[PDB]
Amino acid sequence: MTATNKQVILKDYVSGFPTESDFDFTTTTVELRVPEGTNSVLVKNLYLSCDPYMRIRMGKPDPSTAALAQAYTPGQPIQGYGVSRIIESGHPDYKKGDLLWGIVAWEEYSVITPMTHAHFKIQHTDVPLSYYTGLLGMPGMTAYAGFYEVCSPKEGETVYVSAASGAVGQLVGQLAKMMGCYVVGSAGSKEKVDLLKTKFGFDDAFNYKEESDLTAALKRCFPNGIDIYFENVGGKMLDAVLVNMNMHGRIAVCGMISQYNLENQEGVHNLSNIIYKRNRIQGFVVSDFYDKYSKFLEFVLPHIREGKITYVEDVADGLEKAPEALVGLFHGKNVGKQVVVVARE
Amino acid sequence: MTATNKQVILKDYVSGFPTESDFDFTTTTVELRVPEGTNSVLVKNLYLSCDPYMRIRMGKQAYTPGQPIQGYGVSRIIESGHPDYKKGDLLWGIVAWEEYSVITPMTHAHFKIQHTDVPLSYYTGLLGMPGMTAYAGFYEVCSPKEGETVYVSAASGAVGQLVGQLAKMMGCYVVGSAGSKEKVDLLKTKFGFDDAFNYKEESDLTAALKRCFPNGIDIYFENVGGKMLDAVLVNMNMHGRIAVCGMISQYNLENQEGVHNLSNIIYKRNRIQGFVVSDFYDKYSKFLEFVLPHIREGKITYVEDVADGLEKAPEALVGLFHGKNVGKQVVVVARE
Ligand SMILES: NC(=O)c1ccc[n+]([C@@H]2O[C@H](COP(=O)([O-])OP(=O)(O)OC[C@H]3O[C@@H](n4cnc5c(N)ncnc54)[C@H](OP(=O)(O)O)[C@@H]3O)[C@@H](O)[C@H]2O)c1
Ligand SMILES: NC(=O)c1ccc[n+]([C@@H]2O[C@H](COP(=O)([O-])OP(=O)(O)OC[C@H]3O[C@@H](n4cnc5c(N)ncnc54)[C@H](OP(=O)(O)O)[C@@H]3O)[C@@H](O)[C@H]2O)c1
Repeated sequence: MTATNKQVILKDYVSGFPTESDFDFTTTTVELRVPEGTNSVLVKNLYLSCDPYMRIRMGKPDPSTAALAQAYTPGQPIQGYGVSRIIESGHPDYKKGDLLWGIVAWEEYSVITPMTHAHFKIQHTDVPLSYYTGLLGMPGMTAYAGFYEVCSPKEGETVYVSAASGAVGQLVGQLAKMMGCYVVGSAGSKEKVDLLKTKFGFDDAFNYKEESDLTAALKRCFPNGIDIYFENVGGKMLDAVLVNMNMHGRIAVCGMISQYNLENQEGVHNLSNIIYKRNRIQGFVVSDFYDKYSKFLEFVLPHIREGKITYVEDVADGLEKAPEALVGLFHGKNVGKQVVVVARE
Repeated sequence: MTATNKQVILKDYVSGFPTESDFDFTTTTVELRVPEGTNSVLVKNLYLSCDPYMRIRMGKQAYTPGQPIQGYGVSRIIESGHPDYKKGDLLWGIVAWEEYSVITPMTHAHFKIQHTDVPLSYYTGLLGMPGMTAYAGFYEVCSPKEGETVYVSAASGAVGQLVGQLAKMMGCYVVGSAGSKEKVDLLKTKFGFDDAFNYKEESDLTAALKRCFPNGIDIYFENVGGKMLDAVLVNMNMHGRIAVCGMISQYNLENQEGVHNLSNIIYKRNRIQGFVVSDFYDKYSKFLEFVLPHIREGKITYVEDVADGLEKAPEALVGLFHGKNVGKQVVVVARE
């Protein structure tokens, strides 16, 4: 049997921002039986993610960026994290009808090899299959091992979270409230800042966009200053944190989404302050910690199921809407994690 | 005895680079008495240190202008009221920039010299507060393994020169930069750094590091900032540490420059950890007992530039920010 397999292709390399135009559409004919090779499986991608790593995987091969996760080949389908179901297998741990999450291409049917810190088993289908592109996935694992491991948190301390009503950020601020920390958020709209103050249980929050003096916002919110900072923004925002940070204060550099879309990268001036304040700027990728994903799930699935972690998503229908759904993420049109549903169950 | 005390004042605060004309000489008369009050000693300042933190203290910590400049130095006790010191033994710590001073010892500001079988100007530098920076910042905050590669900026001087000696003792590959070909030559001649360049001869600073490191940079010891950190962040390796000691590029400025390449920290999984030496003084008696076997042996060396008297001590602190100092800028106030 042959399958009518629609795909989303990248045209060529990005300079600046993404547009629906830097992407294109094709169809192929992938047959519904076995792959022979290494330890190969043909899946059917049901859900897919729009994660921001994808910008500096959409750009021209720089040695800096190409030491994270490589570069997209022009005119071949966009790789990304997303939930998938086995049609036919050539692996032992995966049998016909099993589910996985991992790095699949933006196509309806993918021909992947499973390796251990890339593709992961779904043993738990007691809770949304969509969430393995988020909370029970890689955005949620960033937030576990990132906040607990490199922010090195200790109770009562004051946390700042930027890009806080979105997948990694909304989880950090919850995992922080669960230590009885003072968490303040920052997000782009009022819709976004209201969820921070209600649903996600942060103590205060602002809209950075509607804030003139970058620094003065963080001075009002934190009278006593900041101890932890979960960095999802950069530039203008890190300069604001370094005059507002307390002594032996830590910074976890998760991302820097303001920069990704720039060719001419913004200046961070106030780095002088980390001698004066004995501060720790620490960067990480999730991939280094995917060995403790067994140890993540054992914690989070007790806590979601009991009403201690909350999570919103931004679901769009089909591959057709997946250009649209990766573009306005860089402009912030997503309210929480941007999922794009290729097929449901 | 009732001798005169020549002193170096600060007139008014500094806004840019320090000129010799923001400092002037005045004189008091000190009675070489069993002294003032609280847990006091009267001291004679033998040697003084021209340290680059002093520009931040010339800002609006902070110095009180019309009074002396405070800094580190080696001094002999003249008369005591502290239970530890007696007449004729040796202290290092925060003295004032005069001939004779009345400081009260606080244990981790001021420290007693026992080993006098070493050049004593070395206790302003190698065995002082630049030396404890180079032990603490390299062994703890740079977190080193063997074979791993170190870049040291302002390698010439004080901190930077013991860092690169302690790395090719661990078994690392060490590179350093300096601003003249006298200071670059010193790195291969005296201290035996694997490679070295002149950063002033590089228009091409990101390429300069690509050249010196085929392997990449695992460890940086940051003494400088700005453009040099922007260049080292391109050049880093995976799970690469940067130990932020100083920023002499920035101290000097009423501008204070921007570092554009901090996105590299997610990708190359970097630790930029800033420290203060004062926090590590509990580990001074462990440092002192490690390095003095090796200094005595001739294995750890040091280059100093010495200025003679309080006269040529503005000329010495001004000149530090340009880099007229070939190594550590010490001032001798008194000969033995
Ligand atoms: N370290 C890792 O390995 C790893 C893993 C996953 C994610 N990340 C990183 O962390 C960040 C995002 O978290 P996420 O994946 O959960 O996505 P997300 O937070 O769901 O969505 C991205 C957010 O981007 C914000 N934004 C867009 N342009 C902005 C700008 N110019 N300035 C400030 N904010 C802007 C938007 O907020 P607003 O609407 O609030 O402006 C939007 O909600 C990214 O930088 C990403 O690369 C890193
Ligand atoms: N606990 C701490 O964190 C702590 C403690 C002690 C010292 N420190 C810091 O570390 C530094 C002091 O010792 P050191 O090893 O640097 O040697 P130094 O000999 O005391 O300092 C002078 C050197 O500064 C360099 N320099 C001056 N202006 C510069 C500029 N415009 N751009 C780039 N480089 C410039 C020059 O070298 P070149 O021209 O040869 O490069 C010069 O030889 C200071 O930044 C100081 O504040 C920090």
